[PDB]
Amino acid sequence: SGFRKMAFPSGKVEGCMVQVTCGTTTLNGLWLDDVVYCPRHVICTSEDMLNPNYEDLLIRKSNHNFLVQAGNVQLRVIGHSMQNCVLKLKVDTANPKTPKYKFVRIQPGQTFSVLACYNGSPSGVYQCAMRPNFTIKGSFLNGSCGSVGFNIDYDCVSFCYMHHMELPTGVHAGTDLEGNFYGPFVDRQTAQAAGTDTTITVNVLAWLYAAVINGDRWFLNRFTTTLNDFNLVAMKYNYEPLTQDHVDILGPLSAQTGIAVLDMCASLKELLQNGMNGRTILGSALLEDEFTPFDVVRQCSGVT
Amino acid sequence: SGFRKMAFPSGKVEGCMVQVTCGTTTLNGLWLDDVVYCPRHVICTSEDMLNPNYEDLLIRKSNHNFLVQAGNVQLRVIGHSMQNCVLKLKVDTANPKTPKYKFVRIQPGQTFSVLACYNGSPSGVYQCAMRPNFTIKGSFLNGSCGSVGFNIDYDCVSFCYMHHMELPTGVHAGTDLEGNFYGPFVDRQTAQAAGTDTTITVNVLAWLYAAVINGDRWFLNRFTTTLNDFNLVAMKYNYEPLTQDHVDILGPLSAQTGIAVLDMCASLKELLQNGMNGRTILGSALLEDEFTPFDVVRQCSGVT
Ligand SMILES: Cc1ccncc1NC(=O)[C@@H]1CCOc2ccc(Cl)cc21
Ligand SMILES: Cc1ccncc1NC(=O)[C@@H]1CCOc2ccc(Cl)cc21
Repeated sequence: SGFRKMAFPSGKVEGCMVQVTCGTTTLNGLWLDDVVYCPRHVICTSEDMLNPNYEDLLIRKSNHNFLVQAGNVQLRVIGHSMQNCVLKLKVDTANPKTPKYKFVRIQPGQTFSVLACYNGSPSGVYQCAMRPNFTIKGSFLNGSCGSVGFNIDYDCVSFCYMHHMELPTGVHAGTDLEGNFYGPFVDRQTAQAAGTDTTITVNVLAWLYAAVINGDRWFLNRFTTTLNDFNLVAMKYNYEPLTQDHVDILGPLSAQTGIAVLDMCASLKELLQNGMNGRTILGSALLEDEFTPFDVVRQCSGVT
Repeated sequence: SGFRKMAFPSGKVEGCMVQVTCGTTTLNGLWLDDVVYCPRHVICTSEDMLNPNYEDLLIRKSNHNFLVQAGNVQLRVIGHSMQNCVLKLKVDTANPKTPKYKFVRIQPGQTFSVLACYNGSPSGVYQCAMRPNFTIKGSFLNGSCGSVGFNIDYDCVSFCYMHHMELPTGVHAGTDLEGNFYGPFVDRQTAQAAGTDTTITVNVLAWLYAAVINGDRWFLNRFTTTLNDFNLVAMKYNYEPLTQDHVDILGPLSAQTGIAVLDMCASLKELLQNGMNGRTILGSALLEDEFTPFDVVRQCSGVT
């Protein structure tokens, strides 16, 4: 019992973190096999960031200009290439701590752990969701660029995020490990619209199931709803419309608790329309949307 | 910018986790140097737990009855001893992944990371506080016993908690690494009073400073208070009385923000008396007490 915003154990990712320096700029890199991946803005000065021509800036750099370090290990750079907004620095040594890994592009609404790093050193780990508007609400300061997001299935680390930027609004933006930004963002110092965000309905419902499993049940009611009725309420409250695919993903939680998905939707509808009335659910005074139905199943069953 | 419930990177602790089996019972152990530490109830059956005589139960066990495994590594047990509620199994091999470590007894109100484990395998990591009543509100299922809590300062892991039990109320209880329970708890299947808990005032104030640092300022007001006046409000709302030692620990945050500690106390007083009025602070709709002033300084400065 108990339900926490749990992150994946970060050890396999800690063994991949390196410091990458180019000129006056230092950030984090991810060393997998004989390649170090890092944000391409490592080649920029603060002045360059207003409107960088990355192709031109990278042409003035050679392999020896990229200093890659992992504590007492200095890596020898034998190749460099830019792929979208990431640099791939080929090194002469394969990382002996390379875990089994994959590079994945996660969907909005999915969750992942972030290993926040500074100067190639891990500072902390936290769980977060990729918002529907493709931003993340992380905890990042200058120097955290290159810190990565990931998920772990058994012995395989699926890297899904690399940190690049903080928007003027304080929210965060980054790329997949092929350097493609999530969202409309560009890697330049310009004000950029994140766009309207919404609450991840399927995740709030998964978290309400987690609440019932762990004993928080005060929000259960004698009502039911339909997908159409619930979606009129979701519209009013800036929630993502619920689809049958979402209902389908909630199947295991509905089966375990015996609470029909649309019955749980009626509870969510009443909480949206009336608020919490000064009460809490799983230690929260708001409707939590950073737990996917898969996260709930995993945490409630103790998967390792 | 951004502020998250961040846990320490768990890698150094993952390398210490082992599975300990004794008879029909399997739980987690912590392998440091040539000793494996685990809850002494590993020697009990479910029937034994109603009123176990641990000394008698342990007398029926020999070194070869404790099966210690770390994946493909089976450890050879050459000694066993009980220290309070923990067993210390001497093994013939020192853990090659032993980090620099210390065993510490944390104070109530302090925070730490928990690496939740099952069958010797890490499942997740989360940050939590030791409640003033010496319980923790974790996320633990059967088999998570032996999972540990810790803090990290540079390269040293200070182990402060080992998980033992879930109270009938769903909250958790455990020991320091010398096997002394935090709180009045005993390791037996009996209903046990946790006692009145309180909110960690100094931590809520530290978190209000973190909010101001990250741009959430709506709660700042034109008021001030005294320690005496604030403590009358703290009493009414089941908050820990604020002392000059607490004010002293908030000094760095007061200096950084320019907001006097008693001025921040007046903001906390108004939030206690009026609530949040449907607003949020750092993504929370309640007053968060799981961040110490040290946690705020560390996260806001990116310490690794
Ligand atoms: C300061 C900070 C904090 C948290 N995360 C990231 C940062 N850093 C940035 O955003 C840097 C500095 C500012 O200008 C830009 C512009 C574009 C890009 Cl891709 C990077 C950056
Ligand atoms: C089931 C569970 C869940 C989470 N954390 C822990 C547990 N396990 C327990 O509490 C076990 C089983 C029940 O009886 C007792 C009694 C005393 C002690 Cl020390 C241990 C236990």
